[PDB]
Formats: sequence, C-alpha cells, structure tokens
Amino acid sequence: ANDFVSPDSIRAQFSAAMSLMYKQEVPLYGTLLELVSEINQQVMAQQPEVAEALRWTGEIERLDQERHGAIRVGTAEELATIARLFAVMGMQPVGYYDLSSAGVPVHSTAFRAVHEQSLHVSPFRVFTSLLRLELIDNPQLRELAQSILAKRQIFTSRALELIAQCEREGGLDAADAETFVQEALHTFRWHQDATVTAEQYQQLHDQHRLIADVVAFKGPHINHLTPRTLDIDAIQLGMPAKGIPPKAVVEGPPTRRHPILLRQTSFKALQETVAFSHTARFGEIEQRGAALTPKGRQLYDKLLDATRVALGGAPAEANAERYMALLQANFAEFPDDLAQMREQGLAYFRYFATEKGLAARDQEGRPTTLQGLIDAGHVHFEALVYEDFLPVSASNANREAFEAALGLQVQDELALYAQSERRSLQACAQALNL
Ligand code: NI
Repeated sequence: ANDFVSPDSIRAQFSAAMSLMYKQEVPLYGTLLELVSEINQQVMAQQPEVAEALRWTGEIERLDQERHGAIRVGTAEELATIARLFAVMGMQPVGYYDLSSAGVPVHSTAFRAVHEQSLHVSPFRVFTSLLRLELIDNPQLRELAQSILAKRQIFTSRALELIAQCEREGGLDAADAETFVQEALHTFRWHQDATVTAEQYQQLHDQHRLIADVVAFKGPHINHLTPRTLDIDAIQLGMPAKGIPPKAVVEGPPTRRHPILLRQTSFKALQETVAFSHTARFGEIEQRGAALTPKGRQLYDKLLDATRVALGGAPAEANAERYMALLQANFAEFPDDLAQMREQGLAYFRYFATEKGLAARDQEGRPTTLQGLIDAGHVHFEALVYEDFLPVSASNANREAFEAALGLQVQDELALYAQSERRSLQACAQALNL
C-alpha cells in the first residue's frame, strides 16, 4: 500500500521520548522508574497468578513502558488542535471528567487508543484538561488570562504542517514520524520564563494555582508522567527511602486480590523556579485494575460515598489511617472473587482459548456453554484492564461545551470495554472451532 508507519508505533515512540525528556527535567521521576521496575519484578516472581494474568492478556509486553501524561490547555483552539496532534498517534478522546463541581476550573478527557491490540503496542494516554475562564468572577483577571492565552502559539509550525500532511495523505513515513515526535514534544517541554509579570502571576495564582500554571507559562508542560506499578502498596513502602514520600491517602479502592479501576498517589518531585518565583512539580504513581461495567461503577461509587460519609469530613493526610481503615471496611461489599465479579456482571473480561481447549477443538461432546468450557479448562478468563481515570465524585451543558471546544464527541469508555470483551469471545469461539 504505502510506507507509512503505524500510528501505534508513533505513539510508542512519543511516549518513550516524553519519558526521557521528563526524566531529564525531573530526576526523581527516574528514581521512581527504577523503583517501579524492581517492585514489578518482585510481584511477578512472588505471585504466579499475576504473572499468568499478564501473560494471558498480553499486558506483560506493554507493562514496562506503560505510562500516562497529564497536561492542561487554555483555549478551545488549543484543545481542538491537540486532538488532531494526538490523532496522528492513534489516540482518540475518551471519557469526560468535570471538576467544576469540586471547585477546580477545568474539565477534561483522556486521549488514548481504543482497541486491545493497539493498546498492546502502546497504552500511552494523555489526560488533557481545558481551563474554564467563565468561573473567574474578577472580570479584570478573566480579561488578563484571555488576552495572554489568546495570542500564545503552543505548537510549532513544523508540527502543524506534519499534522496536516498526515491527515491529507493518510499517514507519515518513518522519517516524517520521527520529525513529528520531536516537534510535538516541544509543546510539552518545561520553560522557566513566564509570560507575565510577577504582579500578574500573583493575581492569577491567588485566584487558583491552576490558573497561573496554565496562563503564566509558554505552553502545556507535563503536569505529571505516571508509570504503572503492579503493587502500589509495595511502592509506597519503598518511596520514603528515595526522597519522594507520597501522600498516605491512596485514591481509588482499597487493596484487593482482584483490583478494580485504578489506585494512585502523589509526591513532590521538584521545586522549580519561575522567572519574570518558585513552583512545585508533582509526580504520581498508579496501579491499574479491572474495568467496571455500569453496574460495577454504581457499586464502586456507593461504597466510596459511604466511606466519605463515615469519615465525617474530607479525606486528608491527618485522617489517613482512619480513612484507609474505613475504606477497607466499606469495600468489603464489593466481591473480591473473579468468578463472582464475572457472574454478577461487575467487571469486563477477556476470554482465551487454553492449550487444553485447542487440543480438543475437533471433539464433539464438549460442554455446550461458556461456563461449562471454563469449568472444563478449555477457556480461561481475566479481567480487562482499565485504561481510563477515576471518576469525579457525583445537566449535559458542560460536556456539550467541552465537545464543542474539542471538535468532536468523546468516546464512551464503557462501550469500548464491552467491544473488547466481545472481540475476545469471538476470537475464542473461532480458536475452539465453535
Ligand atoms: Ni494522572
């Protein structure tokens, strides 16, 4: 057909280049990566069921490089153009996260690949927030922010050319893809020289730290780059030793044998200077578990809400031991047995033909049902890994405004997970001659 490289390959290259750039900017991220590699190796050696799970699903091959980035943009035009940038790399907008409820003036989506085979090549995602200026109730401050943002140009001209070329021609060859990665990366580099005076920076920063982080800098620098660990409890035990003491409160469900959604915590990664005069860069670590169905999401939200009620306040470091204890107690009601998670329809799964099943594929007399094939060892299942982010604690005007700015509708992650599960069952049926 042509000599264009796969968008998935460009995404893997971009993720790797972002990681190297960020490590140069933020040395403690490199320290974290060394700790993640050690923890993940220990889990695989000590927990054969985890090793097997990751082999069945192919995640063992993607795990070591698996990351997400987080960025913030300031204008609708920036969001729409960044969607085009990410589309070069096979990344589509999935989900919608509105923090206007929680008092933070942003709403967001995550750009990611959508199909398990693409995700296998690279599961890189970029959580992308758009600052909302209407929620600023000091008119002169809103005007200042709008004027500063209006005239900045966060994309290099060469990046924009290669985005347009990709769209018109249907892809990029290896040399143009390499140029694209380098040009795109410039958008996300740290720049110490602010675009505002110290006075302006002060007024923006007291309105909300996030407003200054967006408006005062030349572009959308990396807010964090998060590697994936197989055991966030283990990494937390190793992180004080390395000078990145994390928040004791871990976001997400408590420890489980069969994790759900994700768990995450944060740490201070670097004190930076801003020139017109200091600002912190924070890091993050995450552990990714099973994607939940609508039913599972409803149960999750209910138990998390009950934990917060029992806490009597806001989860903070001062109450961390008590919070974590209440979280475990309340989440006892979420089944922690994979068979029940499947039978009760709480999580999405992938199904695989086993060696035993394949060897029996020409037999009559085999079990006539999916459960019967599982029971006889012909089909094996594992949870489908969650690719998205924790929901905002909980009509459509905000999502509609976001989608108008984005230039398309966000994809429904639950529909995408259902499709992954279905494709696995179809592939298993073909492999087993059913
Ligand atoms: Ni994050």
